[PDB]
Amino acid sequence: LIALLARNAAHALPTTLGALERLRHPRERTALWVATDHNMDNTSTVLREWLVAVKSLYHSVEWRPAEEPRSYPDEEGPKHWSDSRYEHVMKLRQAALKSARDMWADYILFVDADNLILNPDTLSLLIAENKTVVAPMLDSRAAYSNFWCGMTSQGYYKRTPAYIPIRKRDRRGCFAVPMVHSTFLIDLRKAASRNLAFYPPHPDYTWSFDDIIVFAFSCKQAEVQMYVCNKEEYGFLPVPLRAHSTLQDEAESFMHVQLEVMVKHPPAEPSRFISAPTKTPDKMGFDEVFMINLRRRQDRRERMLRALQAQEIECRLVEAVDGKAMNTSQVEALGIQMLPGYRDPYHGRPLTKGELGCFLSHYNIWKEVVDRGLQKSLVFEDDLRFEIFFKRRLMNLMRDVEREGLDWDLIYVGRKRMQVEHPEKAVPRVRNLVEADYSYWTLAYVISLQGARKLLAAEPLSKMLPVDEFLPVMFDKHPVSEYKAHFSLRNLHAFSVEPLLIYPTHYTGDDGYVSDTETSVVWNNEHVKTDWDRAKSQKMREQQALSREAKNSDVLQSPLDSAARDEL
Amino acid sequence: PVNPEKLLVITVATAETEGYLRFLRSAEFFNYTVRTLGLGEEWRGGDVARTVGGGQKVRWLKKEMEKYADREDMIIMFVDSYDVILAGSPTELLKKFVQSGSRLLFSAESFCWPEWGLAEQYPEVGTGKRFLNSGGFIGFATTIHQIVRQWKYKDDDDDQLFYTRLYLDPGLREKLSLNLDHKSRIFQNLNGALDEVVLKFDRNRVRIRNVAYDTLPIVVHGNGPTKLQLNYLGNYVPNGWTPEGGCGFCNQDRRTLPGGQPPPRVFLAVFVEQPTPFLPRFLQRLLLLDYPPDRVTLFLHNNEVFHEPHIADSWPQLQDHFSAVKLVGPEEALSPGEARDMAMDLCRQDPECEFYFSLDADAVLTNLQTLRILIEENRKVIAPMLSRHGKLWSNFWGALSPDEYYARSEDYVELVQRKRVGVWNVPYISQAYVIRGDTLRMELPQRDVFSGSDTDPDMAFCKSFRDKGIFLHLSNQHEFGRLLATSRYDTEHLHPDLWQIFDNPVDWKEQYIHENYSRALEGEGIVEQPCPDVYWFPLLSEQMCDELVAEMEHYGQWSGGRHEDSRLAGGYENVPTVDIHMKQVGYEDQWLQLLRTYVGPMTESLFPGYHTKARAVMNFVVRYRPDEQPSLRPHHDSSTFTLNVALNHKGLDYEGGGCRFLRYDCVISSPRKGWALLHPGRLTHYHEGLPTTWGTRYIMVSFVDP
Amino acid sequence: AYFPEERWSPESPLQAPRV
Ligand SMILES: O=c1ccn([C@@H]2O[C@H](COP(=O)(O)OP(=O)(O)O)[C@@H](O)[C@H]2O)c(=O)[nH]1
Ligand SMILES: *[C@@H]1O[C@H](CO)[C@@H](O)[C@H](O)[C@H]1NC(C)=O
Ligand SMILES: O=C(O)CCC(=O)C(=O)O
Ligand SMILES: [Fe+2]
Ligand SMILES: [Mn+2]
Repeated sequence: LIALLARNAAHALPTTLGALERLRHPRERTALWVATDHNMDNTSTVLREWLVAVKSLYHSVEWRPAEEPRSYPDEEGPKHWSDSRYEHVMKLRQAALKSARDMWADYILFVDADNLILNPDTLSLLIAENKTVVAPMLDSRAAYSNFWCGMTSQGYYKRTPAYIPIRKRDRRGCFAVPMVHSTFLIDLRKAASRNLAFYPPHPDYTWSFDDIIVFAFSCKQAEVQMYVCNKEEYGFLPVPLRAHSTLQDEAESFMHVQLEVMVKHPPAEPSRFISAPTKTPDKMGFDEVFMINLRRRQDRRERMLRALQAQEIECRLVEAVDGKAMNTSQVEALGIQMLPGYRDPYHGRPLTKGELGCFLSHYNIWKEVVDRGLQKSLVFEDDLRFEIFFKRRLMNLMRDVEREGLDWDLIYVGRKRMQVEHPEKAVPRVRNLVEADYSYWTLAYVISLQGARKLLAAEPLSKMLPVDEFLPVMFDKHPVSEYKAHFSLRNLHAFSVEPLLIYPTHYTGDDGYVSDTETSVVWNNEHVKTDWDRAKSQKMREQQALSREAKNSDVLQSPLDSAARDEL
Repeated sequence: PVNPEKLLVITVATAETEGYLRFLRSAEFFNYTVRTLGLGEEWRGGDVARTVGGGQKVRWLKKEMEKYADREDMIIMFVDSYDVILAGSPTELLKKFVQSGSRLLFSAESFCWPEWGLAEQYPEVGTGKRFLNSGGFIGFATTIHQIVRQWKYKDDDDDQLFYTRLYLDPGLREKLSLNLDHKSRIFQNLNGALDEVVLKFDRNRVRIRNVAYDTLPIVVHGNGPTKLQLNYLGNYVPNGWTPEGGCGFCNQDRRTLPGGQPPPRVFLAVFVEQPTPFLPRFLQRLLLLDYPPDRVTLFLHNNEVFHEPHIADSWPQLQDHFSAVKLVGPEEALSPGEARDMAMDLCRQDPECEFYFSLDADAVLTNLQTLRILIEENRKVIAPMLSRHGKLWSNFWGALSPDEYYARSEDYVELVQRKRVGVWNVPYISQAYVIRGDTLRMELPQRDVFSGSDTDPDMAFCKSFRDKGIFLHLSNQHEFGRLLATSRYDTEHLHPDLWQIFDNPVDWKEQYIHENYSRALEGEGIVEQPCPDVYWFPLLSEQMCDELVAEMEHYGQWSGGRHEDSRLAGGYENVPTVDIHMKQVGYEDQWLQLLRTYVGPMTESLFPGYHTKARAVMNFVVRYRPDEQPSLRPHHDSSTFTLNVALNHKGLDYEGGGCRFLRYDCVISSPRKGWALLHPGRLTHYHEGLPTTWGTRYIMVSFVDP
Repeated sequence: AYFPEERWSPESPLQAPRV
């Protein structure tokens, strides 16, 4: 009897309904006890449509719609969980338990609206352990999950020495826990399960009056150790929001969760019975949205297009010249000449065909931006990991930069901080903005018309090298002075943002690490093709090495970039 | 398939303390083969863990191995004997040692205790600990002989730095295959790894688990400033208390007072202070304990002049009873620390007292067999388990904060409400304990234990008794009593005990409420019905009546009698009486509490189907005197039913009559001193009072539900 | 509050069938 308890959940209802319908169990041996209350949105109609549509498969169904009223009287806001809200939630949960007991129904999975059971074997694998209350490990974009590791003094989360070793899937096998939120399966088969109570707190309870601990006291005081297993992946859940946020932030978090699900898995198809409220795209306040794509690889392009559609951002898709397939006859015609005495600073190779193709694509994009008179533009790659609330944060940062007034030409949106040192300088009256430094993996950069004009005036057509190496040289921050001496101008004014809005989709030496931009034929000849750098990965990930006294604390943080609860 | 007979355990203990006995029990539980060395020899070292030491152990073992200098086949393992308790069977230990495959394994530690310079010389370890600790080691006899034959130093020299210097040499380390258990597979040191251990229960045994590494150790060495936590852990692992079979080492080791000899001489003591209510009851209870009065030697140190008359009244029964009796009055100006110190000296310097048993002021031992069961326990120290009524405040603690102040353990709430039963190691006890006299004589020779510092005497006493290494047991097998509460106690009354109805309900009910009342409540007769709808049940005892009339005559102001009134809101009484209301005395609220708690159940049982919240507005006491005022005219009461309780005995103090109901031709002629009358007073029952003839009578009247 | 426990209880017997 997979019941639920939702309130204003239409932002992600279509995918959750399909995921629930995707369960591989006998539909003639299932049920539902769905209900809604204090829902200010139109979730009631969406739920009713699916309930009517799927009313034939389920052996039974019930509903107690409570759309009136849409909010609590003494409520601070939409995200405020006060005493009245907690009491109502406890009463609803206990009523669900009582209704689950009157139907001689074995097992009950009270999964909330926010959760999304992505895997198909949830109710098939979970019930195979013969447990009292078995819970599934719901992962997320961060540490926070549905498996606490121990209560310290008054139900507060205590960081046990195994939470990190557990959430990282280091060990597989059911291990007992002091609390299990969200996805519970309170099997009513066992005899001892006849004493669990939710609404009326036990007389021997002295902890707080929250709704996520009253079940723990009843579980412990009845000798039913709530095990929890993470043997196989189950799904994903959204991190909780702050106490003063709005439903739009929750919708953005759900969209980010969907995108993260699509990062390494097939996209979560929504329900067929219910419709889909598609949104209109925009340009996020920018003038152009560049996108460098490879003709041969299309799955990454399709994923990027789907992410842009989900982000409600229109894209000005572009193409790139295949450097690997390019020959000398066309290469020499463009006047592209390698830099004098230049080679790989990590391996020793002079250059690569893929590097030449990427440089040509970047030069063509810059020329198009200059010719179009584009004041600002965004250029990206075929594999990136967008951050939560990326659109709003980027728009706010761009608006603040434009309103304050500064010579911003090479603001860094994504970079690998190879400059292992103290915090960089902070420009005055700038929020989350700092002076850029030497960095690699510059797949994303928000450039301006002045910066493009300066780059065109540099005219490095006779000096070909990687873009990641030329950019630090252009900002007068290259380590080697030989490249600067070869160069002529250093008028570029670069900048960086501490809250990076992108990360590589796959790290070096990881699963699906097809280094097409790295593994390519040499600029000269065709029998020199360096394979993927196994031993000398070098540019694996600029996160572990930066886990030191990097400071970067004086940078003014934006109102965004805040989530999680007592759990992370 | 290593045979268990090839393992020998070697430990050192100069004296015999409770820790060595605990390790003995732990070793014999799994049927080990332990050899002890240095039993009775003088400790030629010094401070055990303050700065350095342990140079006698190495010389002792160097003398020891010479009998096994060539014996390759068996395997030898050395460990402390004061702060180590085994947990696993020998088979698991030998299997783990075979799995490791090295010639010598040492316990890994968090820090570098002796020296800090050589830290970088250690080989790198991924996640486990890196340094070496000399707490214990396992290896072949040939290997240990070869490694420790080179010792030639003073007996006061340190040991861990020597082992570190030996191990740090790489060539011999490769040659002798020195290895460290970095992942805590065999040895687990609690010092610095306090948060990575959790007890894992079972049916008939207990074990510990390291959640960091997911392993079950065999040997735990709670070194450093972690003696307390291993003392705590020793309560369960490995046979302490399992869910199936009750506790473990609790019921054996009993004297049972055989032989018919006079019981061992006991030095009772009392330290009345912070004036405790119900004191005279406590003194009179001091006579009924189950012990021969010739073998008890009281020592009563009072500290308040307010209690002087009570002790004065109590004294000649005490002097007539016990073999020896003494007193130290309020005039000597002695601090409680001095009093406890001189009592401890007085018994300590008398070779006749075998058991100094302290007993603070507010600890009512409702059980009268406490001394018998405690002496039968023969524990070095012991204390009965008590608790405040209807709370968690007990007379002990579970674990200590770094400030040496009250922390809260994980089993404290279980121990207070008696969900587990046995004898529990505890780091602080108070307000009752039985000390074995020998521990006074040659274990506590110094006098200044309660004084000598700014700390309170009890905590300081426990601190002093702790470092000396003597365990402090606590038993909760039976019910022993309950602690009173002296948070506030006013004394500006003739009997300030009457206001204690809120603070200590059980003892208040025991002293004041009539003894027969409960039996009348449960329904075995007693209640009389002289006339229909009129009931007679006993409510109050003589103490309450006499103290109430004493208080009222202390007030003395016998207002009332005129047909008008100022206390009444209307200002026109239906009929006036010479009365004293309870609002002016300040005793109205306690009267309402008594009405709510001790009357309501009675009336709800007597008149079934009625529910009453026991609200009263008018209530007073009336005196009938043949000259002041006569009995009342026929009238009716402005309430549903009324309470009529007498306060003095007819005949011996007054002669008269009771009430007279017109509609039933009913006469009450023999009102009882401590009984209550229940009758409706609005419509049906027209009543009048009979007139007094000689003497003086007092009557307490209340109106309930008007 | 040191060394928290893992109080272990076995699985209860299965409940009686309906009729
Ligand atoms: O009066 C004495 C004489 C000797 N020992 C011995 O000292 C050894 C080490 O003491 P502890 O275990 O207290 O050592 P730490 O590891 O705390 O230095 C114990 O095993 C005892 O055998 C002792 O504790 N007290
Ligand atoms: C209590 O009732 C018993 C009944 O047998 C009686 O003997 C005893 O005297 C009563 N106690 C009193 C009146 O204090
Ligand atoms: O005994 C009497 O005189 C009557 C007492 C009485 O009923 C009252 O005082 O209300
Ligand atoms: Fe009356
Ligand atoms: Mn030790």
